[PDB]
Amino acid sequence: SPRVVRIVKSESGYGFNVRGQVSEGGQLRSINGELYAPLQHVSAVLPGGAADRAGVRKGDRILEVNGVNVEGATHKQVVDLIRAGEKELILTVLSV
Amino acid sequence: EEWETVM
Repeated sequence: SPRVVRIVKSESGYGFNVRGQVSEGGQLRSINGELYAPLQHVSAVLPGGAADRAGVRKGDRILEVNGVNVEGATHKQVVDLIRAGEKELILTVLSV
Repeated sequence: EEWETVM
């Protein structure tokens, strides 16, 4: 089920990598049996980093960034949203 | 096509 995590940036960043499609939209793919448009996901978590401590997990799919729905979003849209805040990031994620 | 970024 979707959950919200708050992550405070360190000087070296949030401590995770995001990976996913360049383009907008695309074929539906269910995540834990629920239909969604394509989602960007967390492809790495820095051990001991901010994301790790906040409970972000490898493979987490990203549904919202800073209160903005990113279902079907381009990679650039999600990166730009993650970078929107000076030091805080709020994600809605789905663990797989 | 997929891209990865370090955040």
